[PDB]
Amino acid sequence: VNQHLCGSHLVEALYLVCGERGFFYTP
Amino acid sequence: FVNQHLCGSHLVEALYLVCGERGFFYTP
Amino acid sequence: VNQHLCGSHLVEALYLVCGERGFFYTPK
Amino acid sequence: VNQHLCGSHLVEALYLVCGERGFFYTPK
Amino acid sequence: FVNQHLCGSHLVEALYLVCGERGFFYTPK
Amino acid sequence: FVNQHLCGSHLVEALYLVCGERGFFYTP
Amino acid sequence: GIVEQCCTSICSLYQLENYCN
Amino acid sequence: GIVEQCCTSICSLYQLENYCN
Amino acid sequence: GIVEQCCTSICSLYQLENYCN
Amino acid sequence: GIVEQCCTSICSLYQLENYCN
Amino acid sequence: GIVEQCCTSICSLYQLENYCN
Amino acid sequence: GIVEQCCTSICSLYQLENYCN
Ligand SMILES: [Cl-]
Ligand SMILES: [Cl-]
Ligand SMILES: [Zn+2]
Ligand SMILES: [Zn+2]
Repeated sequence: VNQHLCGSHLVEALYLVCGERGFFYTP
Repeated sequence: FVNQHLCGSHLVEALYLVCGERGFFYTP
Repeated sequence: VNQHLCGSHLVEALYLVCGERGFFYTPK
Repeated sequence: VNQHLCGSHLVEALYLVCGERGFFYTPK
Repeated sequence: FVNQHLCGSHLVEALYLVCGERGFFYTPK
Repeated sequence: FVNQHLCGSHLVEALYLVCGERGFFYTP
Repeated sequence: GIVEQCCTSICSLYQLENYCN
Repeated sequence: GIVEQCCTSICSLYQLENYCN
Repeated sequence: GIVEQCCTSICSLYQLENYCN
Repeated sequence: GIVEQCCTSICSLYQLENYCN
Repeated sequence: GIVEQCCTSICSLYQLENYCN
Repeated sequence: GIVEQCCTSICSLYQLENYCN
């Protein structure tokens, strides 16, 4: 389950970092 | 306030869960 | 420890998935 | 959607607070 | 105020990722 | 590795709720 | 879009699902 | 319920603990 | 229990729904 | 403080960085 | 510190309170 | 992917930004 947990925190950080720009998440 | 910003944080977590192996593309 | 952290994401997933029914969290 | 968002934080909090006892969560 | 409590939880999350190994001391008041 | 960075994220969230108005000096 | 639809009023897993890839 | 008790004024640890099994 | 089934391998939404009330 | 600044308007990484140690 | 202590084994709330100001 | 990249070792916010739109 490690990878799945990491991705969850990774989207939260992209959301913060990327702002108005958004981001494509594509495992 | 910053209600949208806070909501959006939760929405992305929800897409991450719902969309699964598929991923998703976020933009406001 | 990995399981304790996983446990926190599970109850967030339950919260989203179960909607108006809700859920009873019992760990063991 | 303030109640939904607040509810997500409360299940995260119950998880920490209740530990292996669990909790029931029903949004009524 | 719960609105402030909720916003703080996100703020502590942000500062964790932004501050890296420097750390932070979260003060609301 | 990344596991510590993930745990630390959960710890700050826990210390925010546990410590209340006292706060906490997070220093990695 | 999402923000205006899902942050003004609640979206279930059902209407979040189409916003996927 | 907990939404009504805890989503306007902040619930303490003690108050939160009332909701555990 | 959920911890054993879902914190070892990834649970799908269908699998999570089983633990709903 | 951080609340007045960043709970009323969205703080950028740079504004938030101002509250690091 | 906290990491060394609370990311090896699970800390209880009372243990986590050790790290409050 | 970001996954292979940032779940194997820790990406900073500078590294993360490379993945924005
Ligand atoms: Cl985690
Ligand atoms: Cl929130
Ligand atoms: Zn986590
Ligand atoms: Zn929130």
